[PDB]
Amino acid sequence: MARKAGNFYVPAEPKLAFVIRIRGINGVSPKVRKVLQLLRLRQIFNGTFVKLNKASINMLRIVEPYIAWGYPNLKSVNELIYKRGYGKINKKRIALTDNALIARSLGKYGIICMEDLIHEIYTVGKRFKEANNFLWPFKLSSPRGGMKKKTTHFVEGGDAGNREDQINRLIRRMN
Amino acid sequence: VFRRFVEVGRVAYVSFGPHAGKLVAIVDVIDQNRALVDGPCTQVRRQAMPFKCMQLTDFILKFPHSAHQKYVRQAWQKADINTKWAATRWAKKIEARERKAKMTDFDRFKVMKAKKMRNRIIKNEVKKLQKAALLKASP
Amino acid sequence: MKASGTLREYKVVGRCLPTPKCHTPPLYRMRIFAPNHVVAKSRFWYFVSQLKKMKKSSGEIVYCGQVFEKSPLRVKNFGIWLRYDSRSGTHNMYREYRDLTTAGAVTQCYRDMGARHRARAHSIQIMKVEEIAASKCRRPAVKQFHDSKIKFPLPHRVLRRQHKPRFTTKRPNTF
Amino acid sequence: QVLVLDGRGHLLGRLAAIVAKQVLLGRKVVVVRCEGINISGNFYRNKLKYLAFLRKRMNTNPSRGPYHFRAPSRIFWRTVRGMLPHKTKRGQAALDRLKVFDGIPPPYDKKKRMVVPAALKVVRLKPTRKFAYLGRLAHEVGWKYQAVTATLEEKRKEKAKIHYRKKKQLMRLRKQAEKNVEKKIDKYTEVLKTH
RNA sequence: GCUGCGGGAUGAACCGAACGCCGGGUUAAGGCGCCCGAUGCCGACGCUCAUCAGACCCCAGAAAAGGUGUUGGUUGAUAUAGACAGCAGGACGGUGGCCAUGGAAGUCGGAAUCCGCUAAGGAGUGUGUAACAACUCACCUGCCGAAUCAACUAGCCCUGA
Ligand SMILES: [Mg+2]
Ligand SMILES: [Mg+2]
Ligand SMILES: [Mg+2]
Ligand SMILES: [Mg+2]
Ligand SMILES: [Mg+2]
Ligand SMILES: [Mg+2]
Ligand SMILES: [Mg+2]
Ligand SMILES: [Mg+2]
Ligand SMILES: [Mg+2]
Ligand SMILES: [Mg+2]
Ligand SMILES: [Mg+2]
Ligand SMILES: [Mg+2]
Ligand SMILES: [Mg+2]
Repeated sequence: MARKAGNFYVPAEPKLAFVIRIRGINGVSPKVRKVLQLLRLRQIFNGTFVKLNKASINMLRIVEPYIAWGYPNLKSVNELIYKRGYGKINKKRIALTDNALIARSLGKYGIICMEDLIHEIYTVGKRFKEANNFLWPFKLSSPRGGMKKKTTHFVEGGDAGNREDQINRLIRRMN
Repeated sequence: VFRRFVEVGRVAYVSFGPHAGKLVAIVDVIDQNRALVDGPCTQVRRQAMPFKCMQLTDFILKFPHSAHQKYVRQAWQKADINTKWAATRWAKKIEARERKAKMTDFDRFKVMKAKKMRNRIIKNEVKKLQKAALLKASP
Repeated sequence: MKASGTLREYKVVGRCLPTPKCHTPPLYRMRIFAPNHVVAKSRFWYFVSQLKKMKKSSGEIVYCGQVFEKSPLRVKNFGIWLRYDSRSGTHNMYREYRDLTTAGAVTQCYRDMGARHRARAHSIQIMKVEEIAASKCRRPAVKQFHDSKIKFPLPHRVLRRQHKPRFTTKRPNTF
Repeated sequence: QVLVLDGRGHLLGRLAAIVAKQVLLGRKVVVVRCEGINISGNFYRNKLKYLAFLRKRMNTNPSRGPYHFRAPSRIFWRTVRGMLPHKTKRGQAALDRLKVFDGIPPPYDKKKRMVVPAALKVVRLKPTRKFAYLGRLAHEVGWKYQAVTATLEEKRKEKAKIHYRKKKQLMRLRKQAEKNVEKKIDKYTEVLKTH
């Protein structure tokens, strides 16, 4: 609608990011270690969905040398929910495998099914926190083609930083 | 010595690369390593390919400098590169290599039995010719 | 930057945030050569933070677009302006490159500066890229490639490293 | 089985790399004409490095310790020793499989010699750079057998000419036989299926 | 320390990564001429010849300075109103100017600094005479013929070592 009028256009900055942890365990400052504990990245190659916010971006700026975070696509959300969908009841993470588990545990908010779960993770609604707490942190394998140096940011041809659409390529390599 | 050289308006074979076995034609040299090549009728698109990627031939064309695809095609059809290229031994060598790649086991059996028959006849004739050479050189 | 592979040209426009002290920001525009758009956006923030009172937090990028070549099928001449940082002190530089496209010419510029002057992607700041025509090239290399009916053979052309068998009765000739 | 390699126009490190890789697999390789193996760089530098290699010796007893061969075949054999794991019974068996000769032995006069294209001077070196000859280096330092090896080399070159003239005569005779008639019935099959 | 494992040949601290027993796949740190698993890609661009080449954080060696050895780069200056080089010729008069006496008569020395002929002469760039003399240069002209010169700068290599 804007290029016909000759004007530019900017889309909305998305409110949902995916965070994979890249670096290891030992040799880690407590200032970033506590943020990784709050982002549920206690091991290496685990990922979470983060509701983007000023507080969340100022969290991620502390742990930029340790994570790779980006804007996941619809199938980037969908393959992570289908293929490696693990939830938790109280303890004891169980693979989803049926709509009855989600309808029994998480479905108190009209979110009883996996279509509802994918909709709530992708389009960040008013009940995103319950879905993010229900989802176990996604254990992911090492990528196929490899990684780029793991220490410099993606601006410097590295891995530890923001890439904003290339995390879709990263999740097609890893997942 | 140095019968061939790159030139504005020379057809060239392509040995290595994604367009192998396809003739291109040099339009102009960019800088020392790559030349803007073009293909009017050899199913290859106008691009820049390296000199070590291409292979020089002997036939030349009267291209103007940086002419259109239309003028390249007109000079190609005026020079008649396709029939004259089929009517040489080098394309017969490439065609024989392709036919050896496209052999089968029954074809190899026929080649081997014809090979046995020809080599027996050649061996008998070489024996007869050296016997005749000794009979000629004996007086 | 990394300058990995061939480079790409991006038109990036960016402005400040709309503030009640001063609305309608001037919406500046730059031409960034970068391997992808994320590095283009970051290098845009770098140059505009050098030039004017701008940063990533108090500003935004309106549009970041790929700039395709106006004539890829034409062998053209490009003058590149350089602000490279050497070991002792930084220096300005004018270079000339005969190549097809602008992104390929700037790619050859990065590769050639890294070859001769040991300049990384950290130190090279492309000031301006401009297509120049014939009879304006300052350089003798591009001036001697300016030849109609140009002739040269390829003497001593050796190739096919072990594509042939490693052990043969041949003794391979050149040209 | 056996891989009889030429040495005329090859490089020391490249030929040693290819021989030391192909001798661990079991192919019994023999490098003949070892006096003609070229070495890149300047000849003064090559003999200076070889003089430093001679200077490296044990001071308490030079016999019990560093041995320094002067013959070029043993130079190449030491070059392949320094690349194979000769302190174990894999590289030791590989050096037992490897045979090296200066000049050309009488079985290798008859057997055909191979030429490695990956180790050639023309393929690997720029033609305006300096080089050396390992036989020239060996005659300059130690190996006093250039005048005998060159004489026997000229003798076998004369033998190779007097064999090649007969071979070319027989090739002319068999191509006269191929020029003759009544062989084309099989050629109708053969030219179609790759003459 | 209290800690194995993969690289750094070898290693307490380095770089990844932390350890129940195994199979399959993948990867980091690192590497793909042979040891020693992997570039045996018809890999791309350019630099380097080193008579002590060079080869990966800690890490196991080196500086100030110099190079008409090559490669870029900046600032300038010349040139058909025929330049830079080369070969040849001119290179004066006032005036052996002036302070100087052992001498300066352009040439140890201090201050200066103009005109005529002009094709051009600088009260003179150097060699030489104790000085007087000869030679050469700034500048000009004869032949040739279109690109040339100067000062800085940084990459490899060399001397310094
Ligand atoms: Mg660490
Ligand atoms: Mg793989
Ligand atoms: Mg890596
Ligand atoms: Mg670190
Ligand atoms: Mg203790
Ligand atoms: Mg502890
Ligand atoms: Mg180790
Ligand atoms: Mg070490
Ligand atoms: Mg395993
Ligand atoms: Mg191997
Ligand atoms: Mg020490
Ligand atoms: Mg220099
Ligand atoms: Mg040095």
